[PDB]
Amino acid sequence: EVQLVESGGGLVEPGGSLRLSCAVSGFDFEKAWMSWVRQAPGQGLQWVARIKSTADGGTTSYAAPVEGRFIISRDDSRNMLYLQMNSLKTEDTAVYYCTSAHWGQGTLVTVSSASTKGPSVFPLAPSSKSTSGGTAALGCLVKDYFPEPVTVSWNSGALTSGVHTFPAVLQSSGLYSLSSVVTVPSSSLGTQTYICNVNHKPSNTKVDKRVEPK
Amino acid sequence: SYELTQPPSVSVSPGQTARITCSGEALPMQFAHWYQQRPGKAPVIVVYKDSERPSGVPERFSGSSSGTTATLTITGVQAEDEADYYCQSPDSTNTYEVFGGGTKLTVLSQPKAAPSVTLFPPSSEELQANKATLVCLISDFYPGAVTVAWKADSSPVKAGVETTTPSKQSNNKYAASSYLSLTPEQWKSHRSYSCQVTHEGSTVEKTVAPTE
Amino acid sequence: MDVFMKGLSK
Repeated sequence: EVQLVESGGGLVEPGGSLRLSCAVSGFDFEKAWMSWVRQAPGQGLQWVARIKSTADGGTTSYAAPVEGRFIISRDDSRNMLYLQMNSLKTEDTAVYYCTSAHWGQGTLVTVSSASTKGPSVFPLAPSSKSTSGGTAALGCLVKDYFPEPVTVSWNSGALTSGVHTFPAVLQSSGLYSLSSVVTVPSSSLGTQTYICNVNHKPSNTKVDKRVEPK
Repeated sequence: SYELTQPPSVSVSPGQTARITCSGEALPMQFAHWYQQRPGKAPVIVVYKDSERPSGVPERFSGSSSGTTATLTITGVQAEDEADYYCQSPDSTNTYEVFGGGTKLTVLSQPKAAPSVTLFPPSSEELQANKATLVCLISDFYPGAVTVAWKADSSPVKAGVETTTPSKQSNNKYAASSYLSLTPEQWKSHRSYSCQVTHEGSTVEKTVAPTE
Repeated sequence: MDVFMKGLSK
């Protein structure tokens, strides 16, 4: 089966540069005409660049908003595609996809003058107002971080059922916040420990936050 | 320069047949391809070279192309087919690739679900850091439209409010969240704060008070 | 395995 894995996305400031990589497996990469395609939040897909097969001359083509700033290239020996991005603009913020009929998972490019900021993690304690029908809701607030993404697990990933991690809000500040809630039996609250484990890889930060009844 | 035209929306009833069109000048000379993109996931091809079905794609998805229109037909539509569908084709000289605008497909008569609303007051650790956030979480509703209003006592508050767009969840339902940022002094000064969530003529108002 | 873009035209 086919898989494409993009890497290299992250936060960079306007004017900056980045290099995106894509590892291809499962088809004859030597013959493939490969493209980059990007998707800004809530927008449609926007083709970025294409490179033909080496046997067809390896010709590069660019979308007009990126022509002259970006460079697409390929390395047949390693089944690699590359996109070198320069003079980046805030409008280039998007998920970048490597594609040749099949699609990778994408890699997030954030163009912003704002600096990287790890989260402030606060507990959302279960109370009686978050208790109904024998189950209680408790969670963590992951406040004021940048860039995306943040991922949350519970009790080091031993509690995977009944977990609801919400899409992040993008605030007026430019910063993101998100919440993760787990629903648990009410009678376990006195005896079971609950810890949310926040991972913010862009700031190399992990936070384990104990959530205790109020 | 070259553009592929695709209807922004198509809506159908479960089990009947959806047709998504994609119109372009170069389609007589270039292949079109069709992609399904599910909420939060990467596109997956469903039609290759006008009319070929990729392996594993269900039989109900089929494409055809003649003249300046390529068409994706979904027979016996299911709720699970709700997604955005894109066509792709190169220009007449096959120098650059072009995407359609996308077509959001909505399956009608999906059951209405009243939202679960949970409201958290500011944590004590956050208050000691001299901040205050009320967290109003809104889950498992359909259709995907809610309005959030915040109140301090009985008075509406607009400042400090941050509310997400609803996003389609796993079960094709929606979730959203709303955040009211206050100073600890504003938190303590009022008798209560309220998150009021309206959905299809139903209103739910959760209330929290600084003394509880 | 054989579904990728090969630069083919009609």
